[PDB]
Amino acid sequence: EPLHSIISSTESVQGSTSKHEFQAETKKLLDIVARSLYSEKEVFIRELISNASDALEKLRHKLVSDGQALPEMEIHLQTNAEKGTITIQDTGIGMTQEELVSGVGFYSAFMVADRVEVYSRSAAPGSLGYQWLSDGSGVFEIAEASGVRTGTKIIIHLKSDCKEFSSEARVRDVVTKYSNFVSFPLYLNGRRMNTLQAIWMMDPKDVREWQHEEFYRYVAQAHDKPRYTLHYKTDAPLNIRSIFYVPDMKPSVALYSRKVLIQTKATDILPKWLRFIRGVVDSEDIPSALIRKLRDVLQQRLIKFFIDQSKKDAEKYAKFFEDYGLFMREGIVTATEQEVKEDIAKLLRYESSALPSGQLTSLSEYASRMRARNIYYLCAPNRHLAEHSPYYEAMKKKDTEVLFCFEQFDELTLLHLREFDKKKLISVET
Ligand SMILES: COc1c(C)cnc(Cn2cnc3c(Cl)nc(N)nc32)c1C
Repeated sequence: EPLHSIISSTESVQGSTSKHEFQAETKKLLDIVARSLYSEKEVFIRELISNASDALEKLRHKLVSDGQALPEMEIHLQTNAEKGTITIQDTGIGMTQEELVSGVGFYSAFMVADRVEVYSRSAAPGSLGYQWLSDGSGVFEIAEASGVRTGTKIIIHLKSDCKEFSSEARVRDVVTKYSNFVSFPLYLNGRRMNTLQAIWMMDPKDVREWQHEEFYRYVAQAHDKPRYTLHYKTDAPLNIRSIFYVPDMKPSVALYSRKVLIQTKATDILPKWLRFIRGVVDSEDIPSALIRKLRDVLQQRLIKFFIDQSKKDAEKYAKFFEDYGLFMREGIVTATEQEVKEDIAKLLRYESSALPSGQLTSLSEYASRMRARNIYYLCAPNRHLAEHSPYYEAMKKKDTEVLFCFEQFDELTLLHLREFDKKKLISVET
């Protein structure tokens, strides 16, 4: 496909640049970001793009609010080999003189640059354009520039061992690494980059199956379909935009922040027993501490979800328990103190003496058909042998209901559980 160029030197400076010493706080901050902080250095590409989005949205918003039309709202990257530069321009809202004089991920630029050169023109009516110059140490210069398009153009003059970010290939890799889901069109050297839609940001109402399937296949790198889907948004405990998938196939969740990738392989935002879940979690509250915060609410709502699933459909949950009950048992055993154990145990389903043999039941359901109070269960090789066990018959005219485990790990699980809400766990062999 033919090329889309919106990057050229249309800017000039007529007068002199006013030199300006940076505030004590902000130098310290600046080469904290440039020297101390980010592990990966590539992420500057990620942060600038992030800014490039924000501005753009606030352009759209304003315009859409005022009721006036929309210009070409795009993000562009260009790499120059001989000049050793990388440039990112966005046609979003701009920057007043004030803002310039006074996004912070921006400073990550100086991780890779020996000098940074910015041109910016506010979208505000009548706004003038400006040139901003810095070498990354306490001093920057500001001129009034002309031929600055509305939006912001950032030119990075790369360091020596940082010039790898001048090759279209490398930059392409970084871009598709952290930014397949950027909301506005993104071009590298004239060529469109991303195509994927952050459907997790949408209204759960508005995403249909075909999509959820697409995304499922992307983040799970799978070819089956999600047997289960949970689109969870919340603003109360923490900021969360997430989607969770349970595969058709029998036997990881990516962590994004504002449609931007933080960690693809992020197995700390969910309990180890919920590792069979696929999908995405997006939280603004993210740079191990808070991840704990997050993960806890994630676990509780996923438990909630599967409980609701048992109710909304019994048989499909039966197959789900057959294929994924391993993780639930393991997670019950692993859980440190009781409350969590019981919570996860609300997901277990087993046969009953009363129920027709095939039919299943949670401990919860067992506790209602009860008389006010104790559990009873039994590992036996099958139903036949179980309800023919003299221990069960012993339990004929005591008019008591007993659960049937047919595998040792089931009974070991019920044993470890010790008890479940105000009733205690005991086999009919004691
Ligand atoms: C000139 O350099 C900056 C200074 C000194 C402080 N913050 C920002 C980030 N930033 C603030 N508003 C921005 C908009 Cl509208 N767009 C972009 N891409 N970055 C912005 C930039 C780029």
